[PDB]
Amino acid sequence: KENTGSMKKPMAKAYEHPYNSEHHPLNFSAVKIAETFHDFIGPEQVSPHYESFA
Amino acid sequence: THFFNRRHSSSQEFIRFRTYTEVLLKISAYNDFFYVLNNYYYNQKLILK
Amino acid sequence: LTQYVEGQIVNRNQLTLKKQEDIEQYVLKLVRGYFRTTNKQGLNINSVLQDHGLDEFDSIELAMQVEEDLGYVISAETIPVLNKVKHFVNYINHVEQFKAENGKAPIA
Amino acid sequence: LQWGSLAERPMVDRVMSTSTWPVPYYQRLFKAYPIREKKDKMSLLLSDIDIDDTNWYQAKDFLRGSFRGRQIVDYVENNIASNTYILIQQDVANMAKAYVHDICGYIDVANKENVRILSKGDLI
Amino acid sequence: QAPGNQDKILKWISTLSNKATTGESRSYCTQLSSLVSFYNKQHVEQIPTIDFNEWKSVISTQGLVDKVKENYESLIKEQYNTDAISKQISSASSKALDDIENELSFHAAIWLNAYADYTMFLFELEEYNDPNDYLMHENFDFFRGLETELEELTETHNYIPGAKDDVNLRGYLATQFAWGKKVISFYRHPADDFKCAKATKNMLGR
Amino acid sequence: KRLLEKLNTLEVENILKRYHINYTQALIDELVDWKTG
Amino acid sequence: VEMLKQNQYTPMKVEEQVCIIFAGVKGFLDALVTSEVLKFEKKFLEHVRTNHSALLKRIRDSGDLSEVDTNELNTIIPLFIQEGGFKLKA
Amino acid sequence: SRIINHLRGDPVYQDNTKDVSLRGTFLRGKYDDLPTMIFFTEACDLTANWIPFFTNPQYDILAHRNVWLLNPRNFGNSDRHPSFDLQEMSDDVMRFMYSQKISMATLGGHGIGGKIALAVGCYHAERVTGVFSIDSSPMDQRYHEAFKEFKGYVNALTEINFKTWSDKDVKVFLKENIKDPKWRSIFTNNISKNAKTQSDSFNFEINYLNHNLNFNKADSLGNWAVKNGIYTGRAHFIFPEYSRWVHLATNTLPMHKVCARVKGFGHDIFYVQGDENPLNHWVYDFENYANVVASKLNKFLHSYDGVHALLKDRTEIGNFMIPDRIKSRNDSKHIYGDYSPAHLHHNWRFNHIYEKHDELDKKLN
Amino acid sequence: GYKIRNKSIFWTRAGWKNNWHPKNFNAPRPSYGEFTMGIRCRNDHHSFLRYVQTYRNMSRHCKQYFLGDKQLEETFILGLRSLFLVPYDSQCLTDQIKHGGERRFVDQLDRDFELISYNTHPYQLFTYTVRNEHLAWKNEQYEKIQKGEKTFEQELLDYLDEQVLAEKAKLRDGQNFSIERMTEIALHVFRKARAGKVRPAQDVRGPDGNVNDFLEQRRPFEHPNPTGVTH
Ligand SMILES: CCCCCCCCCCCCCCCCCC(=O)OC[C@H](COP(=O)([O-])OCC(O)COP(=O)([O-])OC[C@@H](COC(=O)CCCCCCCCCCCCCCCCC)OC(=O)CCCCCCCCCCCCCCCCC)OC(=O)CCCCCCCCCCCCCCCCC
Ligand SMILES: CCCCCCCCCCCCCCCCCC(=O)OC[C@H](COP(=O)([O-])OCC[N+](C)(C)C)OC(=O)CCCCCCCCCCCCCCCCC
Repeated sequence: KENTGSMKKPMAKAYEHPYNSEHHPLNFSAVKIAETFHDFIGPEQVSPHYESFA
Repeated sequence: THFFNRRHSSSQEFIRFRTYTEVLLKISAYNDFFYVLNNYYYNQKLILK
Repeated sequence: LTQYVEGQIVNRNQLTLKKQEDIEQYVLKLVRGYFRTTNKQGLNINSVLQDHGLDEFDSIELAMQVEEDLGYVISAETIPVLNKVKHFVNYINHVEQFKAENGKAPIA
Repeated sequence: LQWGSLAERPMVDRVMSTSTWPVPYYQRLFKAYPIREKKDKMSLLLSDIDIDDTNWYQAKDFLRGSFRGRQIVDYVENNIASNTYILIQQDVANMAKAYVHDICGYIDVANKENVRILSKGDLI
Repeated sequence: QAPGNQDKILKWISTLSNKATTGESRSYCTQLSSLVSFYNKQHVEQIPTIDFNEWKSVISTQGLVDKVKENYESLIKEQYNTDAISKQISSASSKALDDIENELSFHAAIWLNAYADYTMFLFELEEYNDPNDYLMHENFDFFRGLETELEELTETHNYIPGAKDDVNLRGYLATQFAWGKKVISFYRHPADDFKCAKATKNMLGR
Repeated sequence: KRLLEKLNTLEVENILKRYHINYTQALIDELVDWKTG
Repeated sequence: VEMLKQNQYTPMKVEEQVCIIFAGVKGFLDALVTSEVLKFEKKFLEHVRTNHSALLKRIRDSGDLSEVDTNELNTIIPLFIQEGGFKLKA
Repeated sequence: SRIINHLRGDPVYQDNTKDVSLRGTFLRGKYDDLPTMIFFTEACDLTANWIPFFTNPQYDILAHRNVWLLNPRNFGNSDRHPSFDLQEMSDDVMRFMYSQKISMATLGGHGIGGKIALAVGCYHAERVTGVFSIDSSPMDQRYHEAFKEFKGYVNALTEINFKTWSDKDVKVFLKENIKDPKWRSIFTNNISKNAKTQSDSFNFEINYLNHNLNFNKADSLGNWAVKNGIYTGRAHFIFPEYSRWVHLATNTLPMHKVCARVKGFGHDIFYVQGDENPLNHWVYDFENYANVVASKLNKFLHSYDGVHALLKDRTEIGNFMIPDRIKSRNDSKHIYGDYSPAHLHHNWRFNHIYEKHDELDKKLN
Repeated sequence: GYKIRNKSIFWTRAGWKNNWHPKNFNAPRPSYGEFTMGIRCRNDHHSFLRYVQTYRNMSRHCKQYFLGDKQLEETFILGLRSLFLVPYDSQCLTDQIKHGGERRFVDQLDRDFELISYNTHPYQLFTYTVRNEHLAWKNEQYEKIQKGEKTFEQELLDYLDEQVLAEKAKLRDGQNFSIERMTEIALHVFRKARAGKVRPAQDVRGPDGNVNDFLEQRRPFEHPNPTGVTH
């Protein structure tokens, strides 16, 4: 009997806010500023060498 | 402060109550493994014993 | 007068009871429709909503649904006294009597 | 579809590396996170939360996905006198009642058979 | 049959009784135990064999010893029909049993859902290592929902740290040696002002 | 109590201690009997 | 003392006495009230004859109280006292 | 039976330090193919005591790796040789790995065992994936009070003569001369009676050991020489908060001094929260200490052990690219760029997994 | 692992763990009618009804953007109650707060509703994103089922049901297939399936069963390291 089960059709989509995006988030937090900051200073500059440059 | 308290302030002698975000994530953000585990427990114990 | 239902726009219908037997049936159908209600068949006219898993915040959601089905405008001062099925039945009658005598809806 | 060997673990856990001299001096400060994508992973906030309403609401959702589960839901939400869906068993009163009311009902079954066998004929 | 066939049945009743705490539960457990012992009572009396020939020879009324034998044997053939009873008890059990068969199922499904929550957390936690070596926005992505909560505090100008946290442990750690050791009051907003003022017969509102 | 305090001042025994499991004297006897038997 | 008491014209079987006398020395009778010990004797013996019939047979035929009977008997005596309706308060 | 398999042999006194063979217990893992872990117990301490730690379902360490509870030379059942040079004792492990067909292994140790484990990574790093040291540090401990007691007890044990001394004479000697309960129990269980009850003796070479400790010079086990060098690979250190062997104040610096990749406290160095108790050295006895050691061990084995230095965790395998040094490759027509370093199979030398998968890859194409 | 050692961590000048009435110099003092001429105070007895209407608004104004999704309306209610039940279930004695916790919380919920009336509250935008990702995954299952194809979720359930049969057919000495045993079997499959997503199963080897994938790799010519230098 369990194998005979079926699945209902779900909704196509929920509400899409016309003024919120992943790159331009509507509301503010220090989390998004952190993403923009580490994109500016770039990722950790990993050295492949055995001694420091200086 | 928000990051530390929401991850280290809970204790066993008190009840931690679910927040709004924790309700939406459990019910409307569960992954495939979670869906499989529940039905896996249900079929084996509640149906097939 | 239209609302979304599972993503589809559907025309909303309003009810006019004007009869005691129709009110008791509507409230039970209403209370039994709420996903928080326990012992739906054990629910009767003299059932305390507290005994069925309902608190003050659930009575609001029920009153909010009464406004949708009947078109009433229920004030915040009246909601916190609706804690039994008998209360919804008597409040619905008091509103129908008020509009039948005073010709207007009660103060919201 | 292909599943591999149940015993074997992913090759990542088996694949190893070793060090040698000379060594790079640089000590990694942070983990690289170039792309902000953490999909298909559940939140770690859902760690030590006690039983609440979300447990019985999500249970019905999964039970309603099965035929036997749909019967449990309909019967529980209609034919169980409980003031809450957060069911907690701390006593076996309701469990023993249902057993004595059932195992006892099947009494007199043998005495009934004796009536037929003994009423068949008279020894004399 | 006689030996060892009831050992397992004793463990089930023992655990069932140990879980009973209320006196009412203890009473029904005693009733249940009696029914089990009643059904499980062993009958061993060494059913003796009848030698009708011996009685037929020593002394008996003509036609009696033979009539008893033929009639006795007829009833010995009759026996219980275990097959019929085995089927009825397996198909349908009872009404009250169905009530708890469906209650305990939903009960277990509630706590299996919680067992899965705890299990899947420890499963996701394997990918989390060195919280102190993750970037700020990567840690918040593991704990999805903290950014949303942090936005709500900012948009409502609840920029006093730990105001909406019932246990502001971070505030206690920062005030272990503070003058006038205190933590912010619960749900305190930086804009609320409950100051009052009165005029009395005396000066300065005294 | 006084005389006891004054007087105060095996393979199965060691193996069980390794697992830090509290062992009664009765259990030790059965295991020894189980081996010999 | 309350256990050894016996009515008139009421002889007891040897095997039945062993069970009752056993429960007394072991101290199980200390739980229920003394006034309920005499009636407990009757109820206990009747309960044994019906459910525990193989136990009585071994004690009768062999005439010895084996260890298996002790464990079974030692386990039902505290159990029965809790089952029957008695005054458990000593 | 199956999970517990300890090869059986007799110790052999060896004149050549290269003809030394190590013997110990092997704990099989739950899964078919898993990397191997070689763990060295404290000096004069039994390997069996660590079995319940590595065979506990709550910890589930065998789910990660197969464990070799191995005895160093002059200890337990392994061969005997007067020298304790960590370079020689390290070569012993390399021969064991060869005889047992182990390409590379994870190394662990308790106390002095941790030194022996770390020494192997210092002398043979290309074949060691990581080191996990418990209540030890690459440091000179000759003058630590805890070591002196151990050094003192071993000297007292040289006074007993099993031939003349009776069983009771021994028990009285230990209680009075050995105050520490654990050391006392450890030494008692190390006493064994040879076949034919010829006489009783210690499983470890008491003569060779006492000379090493009593002399108290560079070759002593308490000492850590500059000759041992630097360990280039992954290293994690775990020790009690109040430990007589590793003091949090200054005994953590040797880790940075000897281990190049050690980041520091909280990343590769942890202390277990505990009280002052001289028995805290034996973490496997107390559940509180053990539960923390196990969790940290499983984390090291799962995410950090056998991972390239410049990679944070095992998660970065296949998604993090390491910068390349110019003129580092033989190919001249090579465009230098970032690359993900190669992580090989744990026993790729003694199997043909690469030859097999190469064939399967061709079938795809 | 690590416990706070300071016993006086939760001490305040107002008592232990007191975050409802911190000690301050200008403390509340009573008022006497016979001696009071005038007073300026904002406290009133309107917080109860404001607590009721605020709920009705935050609920009704959020449902405007749920598109009749009944499962979302019921989920949102559970989340809305968790926000209103904070004063009733917290360790903080909300009835002893300095100048009235009732007015404090009501005024706080009003600030949340204002953002809700504009559909700019982070809980709303978080619910939309979470729900859309959920429906995209549910619709993917529906499209695969209408084609008679098997879902990745059903393949696991069937693979786990058969593994249980294999493990219990050898478990004859005991007969307690605990929930612990059922779990480790599923997790072992999950870890292999989890690693399979990034490295799919090409051959009988299975998901993530190729050693060659872990040999030295290089960025493709068409996608170099955009953020930093390579050498
Ligand atoms: C027409 C011809 C004219 C042009 C000709 C062309 C010439 C052009 C010149 C270019 C030269 C080549 C450039 C190479 C890179 C830059 C130089 C460098 O050293 O980088 C490597 C150096 C470290 O080398 P590394 O081995 O790769 O790092 C390993 C570890 O990660 C590092 O951290 P660690 O702790 O893990 O390891 C040890 C660490 C330990 O030492 C340190 O870490 C140093 C600690 C400093 C940080 C402390 C906090 C202070 C910084 C706060 C930030 C304030 C500035 C920003 C705020 C305002 C916004 C502008 O490093 C050391 O070993 C010792 C430090 C190096 C020796 C001392 C150098 C001192 C001067 C460098 C800074 C310049 C100061 C301003 C001078 C200019 C005046 C206008 O990087 C830095 O520390 C900072 C670099 C910033 C330099 C900016 C100036 C560039 C001009 C260079 C000219 C030479 C200096 C002239 C000043 C003379 C004053 C005495
Ligand atoms: C450089 C960046 C900018 C920095 C900006 C300023 C940073 C301020 C840092 C925070 C400290 C602020 C000091 C507040 C006093 C805290 C101590 C205290 O409460 O007293 C308790 C004290 C200490 O109690 P205690 O018990 O906590 O400590 C006792 C100390 N021992 C142990 C040594 C005995 O007790 C009292 O009750 C005294 C009450 C009088 C306090 C005097 C307060 C005067 C300041 C208030 C007016 C300021 C408003 C300015 C508004 C300007 C508007 C334009």
